[PDB]
Amino acid sequence: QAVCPGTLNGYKLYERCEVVMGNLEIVLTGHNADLSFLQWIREVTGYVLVAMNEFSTLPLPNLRVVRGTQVYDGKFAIFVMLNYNTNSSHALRQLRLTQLTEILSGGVYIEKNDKLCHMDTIDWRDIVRDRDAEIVVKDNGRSCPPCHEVCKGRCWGPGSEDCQTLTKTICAPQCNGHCFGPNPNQCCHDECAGGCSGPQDTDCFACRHFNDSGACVPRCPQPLVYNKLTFQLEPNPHTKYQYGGVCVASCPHNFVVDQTSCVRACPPDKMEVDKNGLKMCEPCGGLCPKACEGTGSGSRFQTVDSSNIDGFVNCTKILGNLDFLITGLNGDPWHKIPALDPEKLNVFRTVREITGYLNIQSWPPHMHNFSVFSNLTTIGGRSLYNRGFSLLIMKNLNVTSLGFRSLKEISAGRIYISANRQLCYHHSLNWTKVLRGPTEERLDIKHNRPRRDCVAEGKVCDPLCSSGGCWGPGPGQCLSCRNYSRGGVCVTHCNFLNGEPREFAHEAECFSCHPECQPMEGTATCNGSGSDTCAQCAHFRDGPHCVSSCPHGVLGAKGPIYKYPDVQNECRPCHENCTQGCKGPELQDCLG
Amino acid sequence: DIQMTQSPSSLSASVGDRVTITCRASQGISNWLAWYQQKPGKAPKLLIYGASSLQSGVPSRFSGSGSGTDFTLTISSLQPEDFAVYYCQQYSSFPTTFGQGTKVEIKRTVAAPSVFIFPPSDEQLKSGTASVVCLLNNFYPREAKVQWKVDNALQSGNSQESVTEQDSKDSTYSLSSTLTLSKADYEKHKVYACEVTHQGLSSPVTKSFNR
Amino acid sequence: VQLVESGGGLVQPGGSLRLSCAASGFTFSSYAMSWVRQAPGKGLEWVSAINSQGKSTYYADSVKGRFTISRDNSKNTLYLQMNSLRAEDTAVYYCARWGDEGFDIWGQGTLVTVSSASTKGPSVFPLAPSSTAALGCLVKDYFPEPVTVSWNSGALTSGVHTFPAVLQSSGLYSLSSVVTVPSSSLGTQTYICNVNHKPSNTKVDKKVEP
Ligand SMILES: *[C@@H]1O[C@H](CO)[C@@H](O[C@@H]2O[C@H](CO)[C@@H](O)[C@H](O)[C@H]2NC(C)=O)[C@H](O)[C@H]1NC(C)=O
Ligand SMILES: *[C@@H]1O[C@H](CO)[C@@H](O[C@@H]2O[C@H](CO)[C@@H](O)[C@H](O)[C@H]2NC(C)=O)[C@H](O)[C@H]1NC(C)=O
Ligand SMILES: *[C@@H]1O[C@H](CO)[C@@H](O)[C@H](O)[C@H]1NC(C)=O
Ligand SMILES: *[C@@H]1O[C@H](CO)[C@@H](O)[C@H](O)[C@H]1NC(C)=O
Ligand SMILES: *[C@@H]1O[C@H](CO)[C@@H](O)[C@H](O)[C@H]1NC(C)=O
Repeated sequence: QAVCPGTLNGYKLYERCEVVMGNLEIVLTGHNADLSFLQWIREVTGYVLVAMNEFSTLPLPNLRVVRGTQVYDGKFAIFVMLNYNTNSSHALRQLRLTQLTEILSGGVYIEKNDKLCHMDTIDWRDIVRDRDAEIVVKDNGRSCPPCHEVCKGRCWGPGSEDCQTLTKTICAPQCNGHCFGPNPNQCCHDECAGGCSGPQDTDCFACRHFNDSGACVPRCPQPLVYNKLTFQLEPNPHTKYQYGGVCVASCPHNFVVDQTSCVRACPPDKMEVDKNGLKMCEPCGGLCPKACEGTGSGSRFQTVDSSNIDGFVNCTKILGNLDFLITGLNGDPWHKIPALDPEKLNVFRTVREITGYLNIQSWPPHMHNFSVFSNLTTIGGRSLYNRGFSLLIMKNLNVTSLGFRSLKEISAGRIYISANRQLCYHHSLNWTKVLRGPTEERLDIKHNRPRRDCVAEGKVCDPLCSSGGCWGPGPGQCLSCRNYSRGGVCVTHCNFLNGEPREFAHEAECFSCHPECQPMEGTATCNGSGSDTCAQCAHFRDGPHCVSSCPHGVLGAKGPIYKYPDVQNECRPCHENCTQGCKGPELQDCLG
Repeated sequence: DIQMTQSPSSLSASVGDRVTITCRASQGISNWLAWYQQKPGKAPKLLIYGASSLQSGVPSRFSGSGSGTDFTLTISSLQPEDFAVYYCQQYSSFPTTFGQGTKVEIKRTVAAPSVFIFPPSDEQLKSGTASVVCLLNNFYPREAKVQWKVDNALQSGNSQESVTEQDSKDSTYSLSSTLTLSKADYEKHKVYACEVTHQGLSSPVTKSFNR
Repeated sequence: VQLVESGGGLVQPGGSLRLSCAASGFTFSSYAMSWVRQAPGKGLEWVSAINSQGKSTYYADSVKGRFTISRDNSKNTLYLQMNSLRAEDTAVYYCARWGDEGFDIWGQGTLVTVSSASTKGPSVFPLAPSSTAALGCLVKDYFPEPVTVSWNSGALTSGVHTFPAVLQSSGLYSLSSVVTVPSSSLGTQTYICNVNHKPSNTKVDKKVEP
């Protein structure tokens, strides 16, 4: 955990930091204050504020850079003032800033520290990169020892080991003020924010963009890389994540990887998932798993009312029960709750699992089916209503069809379907296949519309429907498909050797062939959902895959990959010397 | 698919000689060729990727060259160690395809064999079988004739030869011809002999034993 | 950085075999892997590849519909589930890693042998010296291949020659592993040949000379 944030406003609270993501502010600290944690601090993005402190020495021996992105009094990167006690002999007398090579922006202020010394000996211009910044270092300690012979009149403390080393030099107008020497060849690396040791990307005192383990780099190692054998982008085995301004192989203590950077929490669009020890943020591809409390016993809320309903948006699984009572539907005026808007019931079109029960005794008159509970597949029944019921549908005068289009299971409980005098299709339903264990006696179906009256008007299941029955009218409202299934809709055949969107089958379910396959006639277009399972490529073929275009500039482990299409539209590779891409296979065919 | 055709199939050269191996690909492949080395009974070792790009810690004598169809693998100064079968690999096309290999072996000085005869194990004879082994340790070239004489009678149609691959160090060969019999026929005779005729022998050597 | 194949033995034709490649010394999870087979004593043949994640698998045409490539990134192992095994599938099966470019690291290879014949352990017989001297071990009548013969538990290597085995008149293999020593060292050194036929779980240490 190298990088930690720094205070904004200027007992003792400490951070064992390396890189300070903000300002280092040491204000009102005791004479007997142990500052061993400061010994690892090398970089300060903001400023250093050392005001009114009784400790005899400030030890920051690793501090090499103060970025000065944030500045104290809008003028300084280093502000050292009043670090002395008026009556007590205890006062700041030495600044251990030996390794302070530079201040990227901002100025320097070192005043009113009655016993602080050796500051007048230091060449601040060899530190302060900012040409137009101010340097105020007066009114400090007096009668102090001269800089030890080995420190040529420049030192941070009296000791032979603590002297100020000069790093700044005159830069040639080919360096842009970044050089390790005066010669035009002695220019700095593009990624140094400041000065040099030498020309290499490692020799920087501060990185302009990122620090990938010693070397200042613009980009943190890319997460995907084109694989020549696999003919596609693959996770790069050299990947590092952006934890602050540092490139990190692993994400720190409870930090989830997202996109390419180390993050504190997962975005709404993604979900936390472990894979190979690292916790990454995988995209959901639509809706992410959400858990809502619910109604019934144990819960605060009694019925799905106009106020509580909004707290079920994007909810895929309810950790409780659902109660649709007249009190919530028509609204309770005793505790000033308004009537429920029917268009607001469309928040359950996302619900897939109910841990407990689903009680529906009230429903809008223009809503003739439970079409909102379409995505509902399984009902747990951990908590049960009345005598031990999981599914309760009674006294619903204007319900024509059940509408539970994709329900496959009800783990535990009892069925209750009564007084829905307008309800049909439920007769044909094979409850033995839906409810686990014995359905003997624990099935309640009475006082609804009888089959005789359903058949007479034409209220019967589709011919494409199986022996198991149906949820309502049409091919879509089926429990099981006789032949094939489309998007839940029972179909005769998939579009195998004919049709606009071409398909393939898997467990009697039709799935469309990848957009890149060529529509084949008299034979299958694909034998899988893959861009590689095609019979023919409608555009180009990059190895096993049918592609929209040939790889051109896709980064590989060994550099950018450029390929051109064949006469047979196949992605053949460009010549090694084509740095921009190519028309054909020769060197004469290089692009530029 | 892309066919990889290596040339030659077998190659003989002295230690120090500049050995060259070619590789032509049926279709265009740019510089997407890998070169492998496969010493007897071992997994292939990646020498060159790219087409000229050298793998880490592979001796500097190994070099690659080419683009598109015709390729070259070159060994600056052939070494005894360098004995192996070399392979091609195109990775620009699906499936990835290899060459048939180029068996590179050392052309060295003439070395006469060390002939050895081994009369059947008493434990073998206990099992009711007799095998007489003839050993020809460290010789060059690999071409050697071995005749079996049992009571001066030429025994043809009961023996099996087997030769080791070239030596990693001394670039020699070793042959193992074995005359096998039932304990029966074996006891029914006394003088068993090896008639080794090699290029490095002026006279044909005979290593015999008696029961 | 190493790979270790396992499971390659002997199957009857039409049989089944799950090969296993144990990856160590690297982040197996991050590299696309492949199986490459080598029928005796012929060239190299890419047999199947797998995606780093494992989402995408590719099979060579000869093997499609029969072999199934997989990997368990937790167990740091890779698998080749070969089914409806044809005689033409007898090969040494190398499991190799696709590096940044090329198959950089390869395992030792496991030998699968599709045959209707049953397993028979070798008989180990001493080939004794003399008239430098030479001694050996006759590793007679065994099936399938391979056998590994070491000397003095590995302490002896120089001048050793384990010969390529020969299929005999019978359906069985046999080899001789000989070692050439300085003539003097006969009433001096102890020579033990250690033979191992894994298919028959035969582990024979035979003393030659004393
Ligand atoms: C880039 O990162 C490294 C690691 O934080 C910095 O180097 C460390 O700092 C000091 C002085 O160089 C040494 O005591 C440590 O050994 C170094 N650690 C490592 C892991 O290298 C380096 O200063 C950073 N900054 C720049 C601009 O290069
Ligand atoms: C609940 O539902 C949707 C999920 O799509 C969220 O609404 C989206 O909000 C984002 C920004 O937050 C917008 O870019 C989209 O236009 C909105 N989507 C739609 C379909 O309107 C909503 O934020 C989710 N989360 C919560 C807690 O309400
Ligand atoms: C479901 O009810 C709505 C109106 O409530 C109606 O438009 C639709 O046709 C119904 N579908 C059925 C009965 O399958
Ligand atoms: C789930 O609901 C969403 C929105 O109504 C829909 O896109 C999706 O197809 C439904 N899925 C199933 C399996 O019902
Ligand atoms: C259903 O409500 C409708 C209006 O949607 C009404 O016309 C009808 O009378 C009610 N159902 C009955 C009484 O069966």
